[PDB]
Amino acid sequence: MKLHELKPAEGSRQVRNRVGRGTSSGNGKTAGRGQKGQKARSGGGVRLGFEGGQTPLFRRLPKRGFTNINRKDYAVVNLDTLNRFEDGTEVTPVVLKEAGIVKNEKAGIKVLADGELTKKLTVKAAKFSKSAQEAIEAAGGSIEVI
Amino acid sequence: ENGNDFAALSARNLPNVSVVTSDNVSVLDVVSANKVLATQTALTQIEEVLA
Amino acid sequence: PKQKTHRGLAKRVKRTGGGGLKRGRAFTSHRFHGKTKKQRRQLRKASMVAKGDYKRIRQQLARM
RNA sequence: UAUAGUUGAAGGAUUUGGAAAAUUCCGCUAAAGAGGGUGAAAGCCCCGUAGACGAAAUGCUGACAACACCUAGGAGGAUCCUGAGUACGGCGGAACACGAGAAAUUCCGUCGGAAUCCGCGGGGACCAUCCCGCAAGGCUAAAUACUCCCUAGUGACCGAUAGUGAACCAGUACCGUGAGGGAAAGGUGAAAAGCACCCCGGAAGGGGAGUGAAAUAGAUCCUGAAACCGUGUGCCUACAACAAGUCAAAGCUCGUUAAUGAGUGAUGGCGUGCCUUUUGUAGAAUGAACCGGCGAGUUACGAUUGCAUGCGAGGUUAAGUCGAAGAGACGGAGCCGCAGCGAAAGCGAGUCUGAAUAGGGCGAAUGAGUAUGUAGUCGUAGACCCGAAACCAUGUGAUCUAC
RNA sequence: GUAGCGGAGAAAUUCCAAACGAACUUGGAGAUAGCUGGUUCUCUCCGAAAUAGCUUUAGGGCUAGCCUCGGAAUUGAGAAU
RNA sequence: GGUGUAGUGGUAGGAGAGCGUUCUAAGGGCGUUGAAGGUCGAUCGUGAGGACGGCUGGAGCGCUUAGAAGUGAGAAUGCCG
RNA sequence: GUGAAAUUUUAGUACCUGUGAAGAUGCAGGUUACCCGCGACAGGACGGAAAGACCCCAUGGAGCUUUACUGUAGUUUGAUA
Repeated sequence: MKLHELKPAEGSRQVRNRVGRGTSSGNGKTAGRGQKGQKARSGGGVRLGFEGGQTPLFRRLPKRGFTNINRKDYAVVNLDTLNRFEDGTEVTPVVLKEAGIVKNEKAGIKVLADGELTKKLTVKAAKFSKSAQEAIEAAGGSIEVI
Repeated sequence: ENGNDFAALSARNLPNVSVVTSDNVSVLDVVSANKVLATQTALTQIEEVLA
Repeated sequence: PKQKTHRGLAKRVKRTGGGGLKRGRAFTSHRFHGKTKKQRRQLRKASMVAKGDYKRIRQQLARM
């Protein structure tokens, strides 16, 4: 490419629309705003969610629930992701990281059974669902909550 | 390449010539010139950083 | 600056798995002698937000 | 080291011009082809530039010397010390993102008012247990904010209605008792060579003659548009009701970017300006004397959609460090996506309601994202421009008028 | 000598530097105005509304109805007899 | 490229594609044997608009491709002359 | 001899009966009328000057009243230093 023959890719740059520049362009004389009214003024308009004066929808509906301060959220990995390891590896939270499978392990890892394993792993993690542990042990491995 | 300072001094001031070291090549330097005159040492040094 | 969320909407609504918005019902705190048992049984189930309301509400709940 | 300075390479002829730096030939120089000047556009004409050199005097910043200060272990646990109208409490106010609230923590006014290492304070009312500290005495560099001013520079910033209010003797002239308000106004030529002498005229001004490449470049001086005011001419016009043109057309006068030519035009048909606001306008509804200049959807940061490119069950870095105000590498804290349901405990391809394995709600069942560019809309900011009557807080007035 | 949240009044809302139902000047300040005026080049394709509901609402707004652009989808779902 | 058939009034408003101004970069050019600007002509294109020639004028300016915008004026009882 | 002003879309600017945003110099059908001025009069140009002071609106202001709401200076009464 030479600096006197540049060309962007097709569809990648568009021009711009300038209002208030004559009648034949399509947007002269009031610039798309219609005739008079609150919406034709500079800085005119009503705030988001406003409805005239009818009771707004958020205000007819009731509030609900509370936030728990000791809430625990985990960092699920199901069963297909444990197929990208060799037969017999002892998968763990540091080998999951450094493969990028899990970054930001919120409160620890939890394995879930969805849906099919065929390996010989020995999984170390913080939680196991009833079917994850089960299918891990059918294929022939072991678990340990830790 | 590097502290090849006599060569860079000799090559300045010629109105067709630009001088750059091998740790400081940009995309705009290569596109604007018609050719590149690189030494053997500097070529391996560029291959070491672009990897 | 950043956009501020409507804190009164967020205390009343939650976002479902396919992008919708689950909501509670009205007429559910007050004089139940004025309504039938079938009404108060069927005003105990949650519902969703309509399309007219969502179009006008979307930007106030963008982040949560 | 700041405040003066020194030295610093390499060109002549030819053509056109008033004058070359331009053109054409044939040379040279560069650790210097950044920039400015010269009768037009110069690496080689002048000032400079890259490089090398320099300070009597005064002020700054380092380094190393002196001089000044400051700094020791192990054991014991009989007794003494460790900041009092203080911490804290009631009442009234305020500060904490926290509007009295279930209100911890920190202040102010007022009244009441501890303990002493077997002690005292805190972990968001309060208590018990465990854990972390030791108030009511003092000081302290750096990493962060700002530019009246001095030096050296930079700009996909302005170019005389712009840019400072002010390119010029501007906070001036001018206006007001005062506080205060506040302008207009740049350009002969390369060089003044800025018109000796003569003629008309009181002078102003003009005509010759001269300067000069050019004076219709003559000081109201580069260029010299329009409104507006004149002089000369080809064609028409004194029986005619005209939004002023348009279509048809004899006569006269010319002869062009050369082609189904140009100007004027007796006479005939048709025909109620422009803009705004309106159900509706020629409107006796609204605006404009005319001509020229200026004069209105922008940017920053967020959110969403379409298009485009790179990676792809993944994508991507922020502050910061080195670097030419740059590109061009380090940096994985963090952010989005990859799993949902429920108020929550929690369970998980399912979950909640429910006595229910029933039914139903929301989810799964191959079901694509993320960074950046670009355009359309929206939010917070004056947010497309102009326009009040008013409200508040400093100050200046009884040289007029009232007592 | 008395000064603007003020003064003075043989009382009229009268005077306080040609303007007083609350002086003048500077600043908050580009105050606010659901109202009025204005908003600058061209051609091609399509092309409305003046209605319902709710509104301290009635010359403003919101949701639907009616226009335009891009996609998806089984059809034979639209219309006229 | 041919040939058929069908279409092409338009306010608010949506969608597409272009004309012209100033500045930046790269390339290729012009200029005292006369640049920009000004004035006249009977010229070209579907439109915004583009050339060529005369006269005036005295030192700078086009074209191509991409970029960036204080980018277009007839109206505001607009502001200055 | 000297020498302004308010106004102004461009004007080669007749009458009658009609028409029309419902009272026309300018539109229709007729009728009348050679070109250019001077001194006089006020019927028309919904004549000029003043974005109606009358009336209603803006969820506009400002001054005033009170047994309208919510506060407060001042006066008073108790506890405590």
